Amino acid sequence: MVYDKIAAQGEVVRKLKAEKAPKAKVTEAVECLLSLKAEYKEKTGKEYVPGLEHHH
Repeated sequence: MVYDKIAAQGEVVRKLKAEKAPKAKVTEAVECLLSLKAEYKEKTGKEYVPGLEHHH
């Protein structure tokens, strides 16, 4: 029950927006979250759910 790249940079932005960062980067990660998760879909979450994944 783990997700590499998707979590990898997923948290990167999560930390950025937490410590106050640019939206451009936060959304950038949001994408890697939706994109990477789609690549992931191994056998745990299927299109893993990181945190943002294009959160509104």
